[PDB]
Amino acid sequence: DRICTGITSSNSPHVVKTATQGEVNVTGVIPLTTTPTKSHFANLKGTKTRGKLCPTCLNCTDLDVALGRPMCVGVTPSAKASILHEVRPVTSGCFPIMHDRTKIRQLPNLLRGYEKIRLSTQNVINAEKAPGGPYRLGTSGSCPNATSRSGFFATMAWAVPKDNNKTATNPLTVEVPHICTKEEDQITVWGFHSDDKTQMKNLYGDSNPQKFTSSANGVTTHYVSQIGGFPDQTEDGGLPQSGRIVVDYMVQKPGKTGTIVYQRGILLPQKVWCASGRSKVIKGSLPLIGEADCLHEKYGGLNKSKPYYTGEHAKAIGNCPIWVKTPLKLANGTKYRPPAKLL
Amino acid sequence: DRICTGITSSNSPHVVKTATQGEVNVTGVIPLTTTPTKSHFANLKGTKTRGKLCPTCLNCTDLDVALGRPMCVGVTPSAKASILHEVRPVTSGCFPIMHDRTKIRQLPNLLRGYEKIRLSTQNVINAEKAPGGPYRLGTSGSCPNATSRSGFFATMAWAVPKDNNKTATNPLTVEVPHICTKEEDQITVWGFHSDDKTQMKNLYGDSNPQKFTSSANGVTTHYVSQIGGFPDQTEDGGLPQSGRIVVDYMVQKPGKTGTIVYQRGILLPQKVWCASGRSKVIKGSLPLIGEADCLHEKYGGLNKSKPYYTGEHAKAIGNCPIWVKTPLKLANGTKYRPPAKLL
Amino acid sequence: DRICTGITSSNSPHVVKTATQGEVNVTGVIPLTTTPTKSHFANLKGTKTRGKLCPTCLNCTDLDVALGRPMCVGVTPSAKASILHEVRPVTSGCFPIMHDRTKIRQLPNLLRGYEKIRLSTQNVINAEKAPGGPYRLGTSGSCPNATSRSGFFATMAWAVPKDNNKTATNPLTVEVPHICTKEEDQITVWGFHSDDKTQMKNLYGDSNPQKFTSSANGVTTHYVSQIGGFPDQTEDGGLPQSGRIVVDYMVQKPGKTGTIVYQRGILLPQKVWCASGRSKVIKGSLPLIGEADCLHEKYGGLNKSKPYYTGEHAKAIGNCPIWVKTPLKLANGTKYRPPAKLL
Amino acid sequence: FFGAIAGFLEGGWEGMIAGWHGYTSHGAHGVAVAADLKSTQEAINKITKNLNSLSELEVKNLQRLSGAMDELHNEILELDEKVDDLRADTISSQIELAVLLSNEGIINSEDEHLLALERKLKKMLGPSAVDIGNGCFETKHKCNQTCLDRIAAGTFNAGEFSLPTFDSLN
Amino acid sequence: FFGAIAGFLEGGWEGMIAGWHGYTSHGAHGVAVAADLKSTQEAINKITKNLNSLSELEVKNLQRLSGAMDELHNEILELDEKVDDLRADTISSQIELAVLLSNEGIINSEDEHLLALERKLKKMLGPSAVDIGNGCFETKHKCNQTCLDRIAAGTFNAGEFSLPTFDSLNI
Amino acid sequence: FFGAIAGFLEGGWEGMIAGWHGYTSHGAHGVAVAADLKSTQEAINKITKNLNSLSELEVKNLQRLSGAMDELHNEILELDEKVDDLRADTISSQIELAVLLSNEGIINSEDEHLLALERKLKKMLGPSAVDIGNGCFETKHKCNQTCLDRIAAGTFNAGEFSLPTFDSLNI
Ligand SMILES: *[C@@H]1O[C@H](CO)[C@@H](O[C@@H]2O[C@H](CO)[C@@H](O)[C@H](O)[C@H]2NC(C)=O)[C@H](O)[C@H]1NC(C)=O
Ligand SMILES: *[C@@H]1O[C@H](CO)[C@@H](O[C@@H]2O[C@H](CO)[C@@H](O)[C@H](O)[C@H]2NC(C)=O)[C@H](O)[C@H]1NC(C)=O
Ligand SMILES: *[C@@H]1O[C@H](CO)[C@@H](O[C@@H]2O[C@H](CO)[C@@H](O)[C@H](O)[C@H]2NC(C)=O)[C@H](O)[C@H]1NC(C)=O
Ligand SMILES: *[C@@H]1O[C@H](CO)[C@@H](O[C@@H]2O[C@H](CO)[C@@H](O)[C@H](O)[C@H]2NC(C)=O)[C@H](O)[C@H]1NC(C)=O
Ligand SMILES: *[C@@H]1O[C@H](CO)[C@@H](O[C@@H]2O[C@H](CO)[C@@H](O)[C@H](O)[C@H]2NC(C)=O)[C@H](O)[C@H]1NC(C)=O
Ligand SMILES: *[C@@H]1O[C@H](CO)[C@@H](O[C@@H]2O[C@H](CO)[C@@H](O)[C@H](O)[C@H]2NC(C)=O)[C@H](O)[C@H]1NC(C)=O
Ligand SMILES: *[C@@H]1O[C@H](CO)[C@@H](O[C@@H]2O[C@H](CO)[C@@H](O)[C@H](O)[C@H]2NC(C)=O)[C@H](O)[C@H]1NC(C)=O
Ligand SMILES: *[C@@H]1O[C@H](CO)[C@@H](O[C@@H]2O[C@H](CO)[C@@H](O)[C@H](O)[C@H]2NC(C)=O)[C@H](O)[C@H]1NC(C)=O
Ligand SMILES: *[C@@H]1O[C@H](CO)[C@@H](O[C@@H]2O[C@H](CO)[C@@H](O)[C@H](O)[C@H]2NC(C)=O)[C@H](O)[C@H]1NC(C)=O
Ligand SMILES: *[C@@H]1O[C@H](CO)[C@@H](O)[C@H](O)[C@H]1NC(C)=O
Ligand SMILES: *[C@@H]1O[C@H](CO)[C@@H](O)[C@H](O)[C@H]1NC(C)=O
Ligand SMILES: *[C@@H]1O[C@H](CO)[C@@H](O)[C@H](O)[C@H]1NC(C)=O
Ligand SMILES: *[C@@H]1O[C@H](CO)[C@@H](O)[C@H](O)[C@H]1NC(C)=O
Ligand SMILES: *[C@@H]1O[C@H](CO)[C@@H](O)[C@H](O)[C@H]1NC(C)=O
Ligand SMILES: *[C@@H]1O[C@H](CO)[C@@H](O)[C@H](O)[C@H]1NC(C)=O
Ligand SMILES: *[C@@H]1O[C@H](CO)[C@@H](O)[C@H](O)[C@H]1NC(C)=O
Ligand SMILES: *[C@@H]1O[C@H](CO)[C@@H](O)[C@H](O)[C@H]1NC(C)=O
Ligand SMILES: *[C@@H]1O[C@H](CO)[C@@H](O)[C@H](O)[C@H]1NC(C)=O
Ligand SMILES: *[C@@H]1O[C@H](CO)[C@@H](O)[C@H](O)[C@H]1NC(C)=O
Ligand SMILES: *[C@@H]1O[C@H](CO)[C@@H](O)[C@H](O)[C@H]1NC(C)=O
Ligand SMILES: *[C@@H]1O[C@H](CO)[C@@H](O)[C@H](O)[C@H]1NC(C)=O
Repeated sequence: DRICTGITSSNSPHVVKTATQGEVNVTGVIPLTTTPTKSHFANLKGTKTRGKLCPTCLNCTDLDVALGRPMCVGVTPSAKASILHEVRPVTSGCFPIMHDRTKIRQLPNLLRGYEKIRLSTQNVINAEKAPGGPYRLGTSGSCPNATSRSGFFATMAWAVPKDNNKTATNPLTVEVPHICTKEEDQITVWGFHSDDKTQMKNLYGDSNPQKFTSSANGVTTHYVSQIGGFPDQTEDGGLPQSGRIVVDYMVQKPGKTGTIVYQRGILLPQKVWCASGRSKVIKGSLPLIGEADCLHEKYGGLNKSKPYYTGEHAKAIGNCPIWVKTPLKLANGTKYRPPAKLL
Repeated sequence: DRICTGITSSNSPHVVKTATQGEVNVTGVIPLTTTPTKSHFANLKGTKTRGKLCPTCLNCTDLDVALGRPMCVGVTPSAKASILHEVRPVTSGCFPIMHDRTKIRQLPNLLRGYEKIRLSTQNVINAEKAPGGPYRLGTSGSCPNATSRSGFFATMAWAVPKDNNKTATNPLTVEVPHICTKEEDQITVWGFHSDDKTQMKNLYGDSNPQKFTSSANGVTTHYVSQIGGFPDQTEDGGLPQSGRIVVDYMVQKPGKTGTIVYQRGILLPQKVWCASGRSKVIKGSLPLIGEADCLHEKYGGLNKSKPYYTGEHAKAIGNCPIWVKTPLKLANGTKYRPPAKLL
Repeated sequence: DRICTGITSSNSPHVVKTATQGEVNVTGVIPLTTTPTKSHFANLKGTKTRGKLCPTCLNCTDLDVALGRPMCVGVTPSAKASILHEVRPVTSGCFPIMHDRTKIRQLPNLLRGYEKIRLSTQNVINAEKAPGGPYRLGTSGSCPNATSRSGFFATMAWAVPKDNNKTATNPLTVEVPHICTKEEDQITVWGFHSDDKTQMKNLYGDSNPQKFTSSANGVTTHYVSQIGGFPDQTEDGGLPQSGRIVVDYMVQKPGKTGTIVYQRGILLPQKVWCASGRSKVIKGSLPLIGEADCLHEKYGGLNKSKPYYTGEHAKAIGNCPIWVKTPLKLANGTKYRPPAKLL
Repeated sequence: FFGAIAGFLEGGWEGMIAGWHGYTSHGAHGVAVAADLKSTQEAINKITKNLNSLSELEVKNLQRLSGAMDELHNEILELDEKVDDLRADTISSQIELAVLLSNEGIINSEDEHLLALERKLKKMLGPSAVDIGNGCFETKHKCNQTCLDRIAAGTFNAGEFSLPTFDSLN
Repeated sequence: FFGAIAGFLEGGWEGMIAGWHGYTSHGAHGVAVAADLKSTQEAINKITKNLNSLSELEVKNLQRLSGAMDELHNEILELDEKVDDLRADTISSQIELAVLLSNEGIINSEDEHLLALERKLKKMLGPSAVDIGNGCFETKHKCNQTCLDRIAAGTFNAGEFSLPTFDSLNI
Repeated sequence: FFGAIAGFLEGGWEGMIAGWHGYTSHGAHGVAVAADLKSTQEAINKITKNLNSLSELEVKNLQRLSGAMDELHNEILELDEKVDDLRADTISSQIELAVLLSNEGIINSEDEHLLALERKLKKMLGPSAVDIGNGCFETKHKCNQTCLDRIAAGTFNAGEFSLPTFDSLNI
């Protein structure tokens, strides 16, 4: 008899690429990729995941918290991963702000990029004794408290001249010292109040536009105020007001003093943010539901099965599959062979 | 007799690299690379390719078009690929500009980076009714039309006080609304005119330097004007003038209002640019001659033969060969063998 | 007898990874990686290596040299590699500066990024004839010389009004021309002096805060001065002063004029920096001791033995080993085999 | 390509169900087929190890810049988007390459399994069988399905047909 | 390395013109040389497929940033230039690796073609020929150029020399 | 995998000291072991060339941006740090792949060295020895350590045992 070596023949619908034989049909494969499905976002397995800056602070927005709105002062937990859920963060109370006139909306998004964030317990500047005559610390019914009808942002002080016969002033300069640790960045919040002609005279003794300039870390910004004819109030406390505030922030690296040059209507910094480390940030939505190996901007939370994935590439954090252009497969069979017969 | 297997012997001047045998000589190879030659630029096969912003506008520069110079207002076609032919775009008419005092020269290069660009049909601001007394809309013989001796940039309005007994003014604020679609960026053009002491008094009722500030998307810019002693007129309409304008632009993302704080001599924005999408931009020269698979900054238009290329790497768009460090070759023969002989 | 092919058996403590057999034990390996040890920095073999900007200038800091301090004007050799040893460069003499109010500290670090740096031999502006009445060029005992008790920074001119009956002035404008070659960037140094009320009146005829604005390459900066109440003198010449200067710089690309708008106390630019090319910059420390193949931010100077290295990845210049995640090995032996025996 | 040049059978046997490669016998019984489980397991383990190796690759996460804010730093964010895209592109190509080499390896080794199975068959058949060179041996005895199955199991003894055998070293 | 250790002929035959590998015959005729076209075609096709595979690689274009303007954003543009440069560098290295492995594969397979050609020769010569082990067979008959040409063509029959032959299975 | 399937000896010989692969002889002398120096040198040279190839790779230095200053351009410097990190990561992976394939090659070629050594042995033993197929040959004569040493040296002559030999072609 004759005895020979041979290879099986079976249905071979699967195709893989080779270098020397081109595409070939094989009896079996191991898929290396899947296309994920869009799911809700979730907590990152093995990593505390930040959503709202202060989750215990109810009816508060991240921006409200960042500005130190009354009722919105609380604990801001540390996190090595964060979800950016507001590309344009809004306020939901206190005194009316002309937001788009500065970079202020992005303040809470800057904070979430740090691992640890805390609001200072002491004031960085003594507002009452600040340059430009003694000031009383202004308040407003627009900013209520559980135990008060009136108040103001914890991060700022509405410095208004105490003295009768208050009058116009030359631009004054304050230094803003760095009061955080050597390991922390300081984010200083400041701004200015403006109003209509009469109200300006009452409050400040000048009805002309006021000028403001900040300088920190090599960055200079310049602002000129507006007298009357303001755009409508929005994202505020609901009370009609004749004036508006403009709010800004400046970042000070450890050991770096910042300065503010101001006139009337100045909102001097008080409690400042102290921030250290880095948090992994990606875009997503709230709420966080469950655990996942990986957080993905286009698919939300997902668990890692296959090593690779196909679909839309985007930013993604955690234990994630690696994006590929095509659905790769590993050969797990033999190359196709026509069935052999005798006659 | 004896019968044996054997391998041919032939001239083997070609060399390829191996992992286990080092460089070896082979009888034949397939070259995988060429060195391209420098050619003129051309149209990108399969993609509309932009050169001038408004090709139908003759005797106009891209900057002239972007500023809305009289005679230079026309159709600006969409394109997914563009050629940057002016690193420092010049004007060629209208009122004399002190270009280098702002970022204005780069305006047309910014526009070309978008796929679709259009000039608004409506004015973004009513200049006559704008803050600071009623204004008449200024004009100049420097900016002629085929049907007029005088005019001005379509994008701006030379706001000069109507009223006799015109005088100095406090800094006024205008909001510049976003009037494009939700899918479009708005590029707002504005500026200011200045002159010598007497002409300033006549036009505005103030011979002192004027101050200007813009704020959009978190960016603030500050300008102070100059009274007399101007640098020579250039890139303008040829007519002698005693004054000069300074021109700037600010980019407004959809739904973002911009502000301008101004005094006398203000050139308020009128027609604005509305722009969406992205165009593939590389440096090149005009004119575009013919079709090519690939546009390459150092070689111009070229067609793809080999998969790779050697020479100078630079930015390149289209169906292009991939740059490599060395002229790679694929073995297409056998390793060199000394000719075998009997005795 | 029976004769067979065989493979040796020996101690096989070494492990390498394979694709088809997983991790395997082998009789011998060639290590491809080492972990470097931390050493002092050194000169880059084959490349002139910059440490101090002007090594011949003793008791001068790089910032002192860059500002053109008396005694600190000398030769600044060219170099294709540089060591950044001061993340926050300090001064060590001359008139007291409020450094953190601008980006000025980084000036010498900007210069070291160029290959060639030179101080202009001619003044870019005639300070005595500059706008705002004729000026005398001020000097100070804080800036002594080997042959003088008094002087000032070579890069600036303390412009103080000559005439009696000196007074306040409107914002004046100077153009700062580009006086370097077409191949060179120009770094222009300027600033302003301020003091207390009385001294201001004496020097300038105005005790009010003064305003300053620079414009170059599309960048605008705005400053307002301070009258009295200055922070303590530091990094200066040791002499008590009642005033302070603020110093800044602006970069001008070839053929680009810069602008400065100023009032009283202006320190007009004089000698400017002309800089071309690029130097390879990494963080390191002084002094440079010996030669090395490679300079590495975390390990200092090191010589290349193995092709790869393990440890902490960081910026590194020269003939360097390539960083890898694990200590890779190349098999130089046979896979492990159990000793074979007869009975 | 080896089998093609060497004249190995280019067809396959549907009867071979319990494995990927093995043996056929041709005689008066017609044609028997038996899969060799050792050779099949070897291939499967190689592929399994290969799968593990490809699954061990780790790359850095791509997340947002912590300092670059929307609107304020659009230019920076465009470059950041570019870096992400080029990363995804480059690693993708590298992975496709690794996979391709893997598959090239698996398909190529097929003829090597046959060559190995031929050595195993040669020893079991004993010195009375003749080697044709195309993976086939001519025998003095009949080998039906029962005989072929014992070959696949390595239990075949030529002594049962009164034929010479090779003894194994102790 | 295989042929070197196995004692395969390290030289080559200039007479082999119509192909890359084949057969030689050594006897009273002197020495005949015939190229095997099957083996040569196999090698050529592998290389061709290999060329296609290398040509299928696609990478993203590198173009300008749409938002970064000259002068205004020089710092950003420096980083952009750095990104372009590192990309060109990395992909270049990856391609060189791909080409290296291709060439390693092609050169290495030469001895495998010989090994395969040896199997083809063994069957055609029949069971009366003797296998030496160095890629050579000893025959009972003379094989001149005409005989070798039929071997290279696969038409050679040992029966014509009154020698035993292997029959092929009907499949 | 080849040896496993082909029934090659899965064990090794501690006696084989002067090299990596070679021969054993089994008879009344017990068991002799001789390393083949040609095969060992071939393997060593392949590895050496492989080492050179891996050491030829060059990548661009990663240094600081010349224009981006600390504090002033922190955002840019963060992205720059990201670029460096991703570069180090990607090239690392590519290098690990290069090294993996190298090692895969070296380990795999072991059975090929045996296959080659078997061809060399087959010719030297002459046509009176029988091929078992598991890398072993049965001989008519005794082969002690002295005999094996001449086999490993390629000097072995079957004529000394009054056995037929293959003659070598004059080339
Ligand atoms: C090899 O693979 C291809 C793809 O799976 C198979 O062809 C496909 O299957 C049927 C034909 O039987 C069609 O409905 C599909 O449209 C085919 N696709 C393509 C792209 O041709 C093929 O049958 C497989 N088997 C063999 C032996 O080639
Ligand atoms: C990813 O895997 C986790 C772990 O299995 C999934 O959540 C768990 O399974 C069920 C969810 O219904 C719960 O009883 C467990 O207690 C969960 N464990 C946790 C949350 O640690 C999770 O749903 C998966 N996510 C996917 C598939 O998107
Ligand atoms: C790879 O493919 C083979 C296909 O033969 C798989 O091995 C199979 O799984 C069973 C386990 O029950 C084994 O006993 C057999 O050898 C195979 N089955 C059949 C019906 O042939 C192996 O599981 C695959 N590996 C994967 C999918 O990871
Ligand atoms: C192997 O290839 C190299 C490169 O072509 C050959 O080296 C050249 O040989 C020619 C002719 O002798 C010289 O004139 C050149 O100067 C050589 N070096 C080059 C161009 O780099 C070498 O001759 C070839 N070896 C062969 C064919 O055996
Ligand atoms: C790239 O290829 C195109 C197409 O072949 C070349 O242009 C064509 O060929 C001739 C040359 O002018 C014309 O008659 C055709 O009408 C052209 N076709 C098109 C669609 O334009 C082109 O010149 C090539 N460019 C190179 C080689 O740089
Ligand atoms: C690789 O080399 C072979 C020759 O070694 C090329 O094949 C040639 O093309 C003809 C078609 O007329 C074939 O019949 C011959 O084999 C060869 N003859 C000549 C004159 O070249 C093959 O084309 C090459 N592959 C390439 C260049 O991609
Ligand atoms: C294969 O390699 C491993 C690792 O070198 C050898 O085992 C190591 O020896 C140390 C000695 O204390 C012990 O920790 C273990 O025996 C091994 N270490 C680890 C971390 O597992 C192993 O013996 C080798 N296998 C052999 C020689 O057959
Ligand atoms: C790198 O290599 C250089 C050159 O070998 C080492 O310095 C040399 O050796 C001694 C100092 O130890 C001197 O006598 C030589 O003159 C030096 N050569 C040169 C050119 O300076 C250097 O120390 C090594 N660096 C290391 C090991 O970190
Ligand atoms: C790889 O291993 C071999 C040993 O197996 C090393 O070579 C031996 O050691 C020295 C260095 O050449 C020589 O004196 C011996 O004769 C060598 N033994 C041999 C050739 O059998 C070789 O150096 C190693 N390669 C390295 C470390 O790169
Ligand atoms: C405040 O929160 C409570 C509880 O969620 C809710 O019922 C109430 O309507 C909220 N008031 C607001 C959002 O003004
Ligand atoms: C309410 O605001 C007052 C000041 O307006 C403050 O003293 C008090 O602590 C606040 N109550 C809180 C935060 O619960
Ligand atoms: C009171 O008001 C005016 C100036 O606004 C003037 O009579 C006098 O200087 C002021 N007195 C002060 C400020 O003490
Ligand atoms: C462009 O200007 C030149 C200037 O002399 C003129 O001849 C030409 O007619 C102009 N182009 C037109 C009218 O399209
Ligand atoms: C032609 O020029 C005039 C100039 O004032 C202007 O109206 C416009 O550009 C054209 N006139 C039209 C459209 O009526
Ligand atoms: C006339 O007087 C001054 C002089 O410029 C001017 O400012 C004022 O507006 C004029 N008076 C009226 C009533 O318009
Ligand atoms: C630097 O100062 C020291 C003393 O502090 C002195 O010995 C040395 O001469 C000085 N070098 C100079 C002025 O170049
Ligand atoms: C000392 O300073 C004076 C100007 O105050 C200058 O003219 C002189 O050249 C300087 N001398 C040296 C040695 O630097
Ligand atoms: C003299 O002093 C007066 C009062 O300050 C001033 O207005 C005038 O311009 C001065 N004369 C000059 C500077 O010639
Ligand atoms: C194979 O042949 C033997 C010998 O006669 C017999 O005993 C056995 O049953 C046969 N098996 C088959 C499947 O025919
Ligand atoms: C080879 O030998 C045969 C038999 O004699 C003869 O017919 C044929 O012509 C010979 N071939 C050559 C090329 O001489
Ligand atoms: C092997 O046998 C021969 C027989 O003559 C003898 O001369 C030789 O010395 C033997 N070698 C050993 C190592 O015993």
